Amino acid sequence: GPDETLSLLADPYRFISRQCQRLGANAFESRFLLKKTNCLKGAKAAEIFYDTTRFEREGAMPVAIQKTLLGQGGVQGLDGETHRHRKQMFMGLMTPERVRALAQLFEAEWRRAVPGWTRKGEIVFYDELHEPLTRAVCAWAGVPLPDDEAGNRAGELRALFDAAGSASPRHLWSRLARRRVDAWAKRIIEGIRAGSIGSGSGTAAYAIAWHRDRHDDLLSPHVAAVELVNVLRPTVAIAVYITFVAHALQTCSGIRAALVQQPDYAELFVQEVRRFYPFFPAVVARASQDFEWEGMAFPEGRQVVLDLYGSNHDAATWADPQEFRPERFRAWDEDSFNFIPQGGGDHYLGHRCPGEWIVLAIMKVAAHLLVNAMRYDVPDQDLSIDFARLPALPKSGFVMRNVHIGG
Ligand code: HEM
Ligand SMILES: CCCCCCCCCCCCCCCC(=O)O
Repeated sequence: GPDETLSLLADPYRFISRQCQRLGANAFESRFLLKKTNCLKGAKAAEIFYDTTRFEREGAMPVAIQKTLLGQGGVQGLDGETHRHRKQMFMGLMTPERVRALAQLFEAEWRRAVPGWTRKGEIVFYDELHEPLTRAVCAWAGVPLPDDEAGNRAGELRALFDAAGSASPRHLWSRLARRRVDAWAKRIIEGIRAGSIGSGSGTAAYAIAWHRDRHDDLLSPHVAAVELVNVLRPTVAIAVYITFVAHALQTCSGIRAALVQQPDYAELFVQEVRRFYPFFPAVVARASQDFEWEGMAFPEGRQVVLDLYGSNHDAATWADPQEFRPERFRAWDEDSFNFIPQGGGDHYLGHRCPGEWIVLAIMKVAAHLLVNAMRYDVPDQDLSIDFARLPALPKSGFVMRNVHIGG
């Protein structure tokens, strides 16, 4: 077969589901670079993808991703009891009280940032979200962050996810940002261990700095740094979902009124933003043993990718996936495989995102502020979603004018 890397990079969110549509199947064999790859979509495929007796992650992460988005030595590259033990470290951070604490810090940072937006007269909403998120998450995680460094650190965290997938010098910026953020986070871990930094016992940086592995050993400082960045970075990446919240409010008739007056609506709305909008395209794993599934061969070692966007738009599951309809979540049964914007399966026993509770809480803050507190004008602009960009965004970044919060 031919190499389809270029076709995938040209349409990273939709390539798999479009090919599935042409072939009338939920899976097809392709090739990306040197690797034959089985591409999978839909709930049944997701359930097999999360079977850890058939799939492993070790060695599946490309070097370019290790050098930008994820770092080296983090939980994403682990399998088995080594994985489960490291994953418990992240899961223990996510109590309802701690998630609420982060949401509260974020609301405060957003409110603190508004006067600056008012003074600018016109803002790119996406561009303005990274710093308040950075300030909130650093405070919550026990990471000291001087006021005069917050903007710089927010730009570095942003570069890890926003510039990683850019076929331009921006990718070089992402690589430098990774070197810088790893060094910074390592100084934080070192300071906590030496007693020069007094992060609290319930904070992420404390938990990670003092985590003991399965041999009762502390994580090496670099690995601890990477795991701390695995909390900070994706929290800043919620900027993308917050921008999509503003986009849905602007482009979908009836949503604003429903959010303002119906109190149970916000939970449905945020879930539908996660279902509808492209963000995390797909996940990669490797077959751990020979098997066949639905007439397709999965030889030991076969690279496999699971299409999250395509799964979230599977008409068999959703019936009318092309519409933005928060109401659809009234009928959801909380299946762990059929709605997978941040992965599928079980949080403890697999690689599913431990950040979902944070994401939902922060999205609800955003929805509340954009309809109940923050007044703004939206000038004529190109709001269409850029499906060629990683992460996807409205092409304009969502431009606002005359922003204020006294109204
Ligand atoms: C901003 C939107 C986010 C999206 C779209 C997202 C999506 C994902 C996805 C698709 C995965 C991989 C699932 C897999 O490998 O099977 C993942 C893993 C992960 N996410 Fe998120 N996530 C987000 C936010 C967060 C937040 C706020 C945190 C804060 C702790 C977080 C921490 C992690 C970690 C540590 C993993 C690796 C878990 C593991 O490998 O066991 N994420 N996320
Ligand atoms: C030069 C080729 C590399 C391509 C890199 C593609 C990476 C896709 C990342 C886009 C989604 C970003 C979501 C945030 C992820 C997180 O913070 O863990």
